[PDB]
Amino acid sequence: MKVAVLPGDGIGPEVTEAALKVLRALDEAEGLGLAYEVFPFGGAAIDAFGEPFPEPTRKGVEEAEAVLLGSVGGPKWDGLPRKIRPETGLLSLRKSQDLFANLRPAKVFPGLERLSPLKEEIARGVDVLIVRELTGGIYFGEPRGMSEAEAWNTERYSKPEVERVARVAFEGARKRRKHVVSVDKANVLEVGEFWRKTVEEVGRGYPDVALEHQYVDAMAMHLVRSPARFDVVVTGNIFGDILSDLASVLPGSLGLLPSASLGRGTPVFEPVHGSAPDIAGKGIANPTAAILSAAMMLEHAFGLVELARKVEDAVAKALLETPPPDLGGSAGTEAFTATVLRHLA
Amino acid sequence: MKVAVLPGDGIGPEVTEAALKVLRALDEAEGLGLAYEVFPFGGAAIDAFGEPFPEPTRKGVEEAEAVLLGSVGGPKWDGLPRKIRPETGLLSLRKSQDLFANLRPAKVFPGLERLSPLKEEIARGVDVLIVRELTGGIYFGEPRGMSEAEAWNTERYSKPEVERVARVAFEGARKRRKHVVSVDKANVLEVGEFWRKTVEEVGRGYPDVALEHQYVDAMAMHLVRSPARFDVVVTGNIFGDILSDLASVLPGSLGLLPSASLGRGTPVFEPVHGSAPDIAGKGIANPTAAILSAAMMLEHAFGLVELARKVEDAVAKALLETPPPDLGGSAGTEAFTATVLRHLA
Repeated sequence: MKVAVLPGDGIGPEVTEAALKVLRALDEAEGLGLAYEVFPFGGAAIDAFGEPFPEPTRKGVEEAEAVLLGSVGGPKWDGLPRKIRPETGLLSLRKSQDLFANLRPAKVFPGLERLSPLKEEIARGVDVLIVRELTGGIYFGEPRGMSEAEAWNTERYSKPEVERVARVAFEGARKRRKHVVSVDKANVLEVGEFWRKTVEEVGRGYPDVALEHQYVDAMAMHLVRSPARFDVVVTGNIFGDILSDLASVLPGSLGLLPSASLGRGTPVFEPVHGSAPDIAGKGIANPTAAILSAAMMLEHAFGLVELARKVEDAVAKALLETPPPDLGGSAGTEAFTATVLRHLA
Repeated sequence: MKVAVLPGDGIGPEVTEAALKVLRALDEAEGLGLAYEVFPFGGAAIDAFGEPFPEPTRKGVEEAEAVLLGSVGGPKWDGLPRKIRPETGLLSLRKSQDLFANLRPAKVFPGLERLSPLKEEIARGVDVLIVRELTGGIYFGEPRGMSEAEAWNTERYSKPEVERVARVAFEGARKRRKHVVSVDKANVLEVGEFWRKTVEEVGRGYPDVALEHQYVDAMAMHLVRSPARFDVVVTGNIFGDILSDLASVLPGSLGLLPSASLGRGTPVFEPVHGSAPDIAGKGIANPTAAILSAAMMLEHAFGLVELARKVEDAVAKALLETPPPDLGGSAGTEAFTATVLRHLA
């Protein structure tokens, strides 16, 4: 399995190396035939090549089977031309691979219900995967405009756009608890009804997965009242943008969440947290998100679901045994990693 | 003060009479010059006149200074032509009075943090008022359509639409903690930027109120993480629809929430709960929402803020002293009401 590693800035190199230690560990244990190469990306790239996404890196992601991203950005590059900002290189990466779906999981690990803003009774068992459509919708819809007296934006969706995001959700659900919930506003909007119709049609080719439909406003209530009753949730751009964020607060710590973007090209797996440059090089950076991105990679890029679950149970234990500083512990990056490996056998 | 009372169906007459007992009580205590008359509305109206919103009632709301609504609807009328359904009469009512703003408060009464799905630490102190634009937006935007291959809906807003809803929020904030937060998606949508610009302009005439802007997706996280730090929240139709529902789960019981619709005409105050016909006539119906709608009426329709707060503190105590059956108590409608009156002196 070929993996393109883009460490990035700040704590990127530390947390990414933590994930590689787990991957290499598994490779020796199962002979995965893991082959990887690190490439410049982000600020490091701007400083070394002048562009956040240099061509050798573009070639690297093109030839790779998966991308393990670290963290990009930093105050140092914020005051630069947009076309060359680290954030831009990130957008370019997604375009080059035609990644149309964004996977954002939110789970409350056993024993960590205390961190959730929700009552332990309700926070317990949460394990939801929000699949958000990234390319279409109101964010890119036309016509759009603004004048001194009015403003307009269009929520538009074509059948192919809905069909493809819907497919990654079903395919993604088979790997989990085989239950998908499609969110829309069908009872008021034409786009909603169209979205509902299409997903219901698409589902016919997935008899082993159960499909359910819900209105965005109702789903917002459910995520706070009974988030644990959901598995895979698929929805539009703006709807998925709101819902992903809502669900992300559930665990009570942004530092533990990974994410992935799927499409026609090479998949991208990355931790949701920033680069935290002021902590770079001290150790202490919580590698959880990075290791979980490694797990996401195994599951979605290579189908090694059982191995992904193994790494997941490993970090879960690690969090309780040697809590990272952010969870009130004192275990540095290496310390935490060691514990994870300790449970990877 | 002239009040038009529309009891409605199910528990409507019981809970509305509970609110009237409080109002009449206050009238004797402060000589408010309260004058009211009940009119048919809802199913009762269909059964007696053939239409859910008969003309004598239309004249009644036109001549009244406020409307105290009970509860409409019931399985009995669900299988009827849309034009004559109780739900329709409700829509007609809002149109006749050009009510463009919907006020939906969500508060966790002291001692009742236990019912919230949020941790007591975070549920404590919550008292938010969501002001939602009702007439414009994507729900009514054009062009809109659908074909075998595509679907589109338009989020459109004209300056006057934004200006008016914004004004009820500032005016509504002065009566509370003088802090308004305008929600939008300005960083991505033209409509967002336009909405932000207009509200910022409108705020200039309200120097005594503090204005803050927030992105809908960020606001979704805040309502779960730190809802207590907000006072008045104003936003668009679809955004307010989602946010009102999110905030409504915060208290942990739909039966305690009132609501109001403001505009050019006679204001409408009504409890959010259904008609619960299977309980009609047994007593036991929790009058909290109705009494709180009476309080909302005093505050928004007549400006008697201090009296509204008095009724609010009354029910708050009542909930702890003689909890309604829904809160695990056994106090029936009359019992609960008596306790409220007991604290209204």
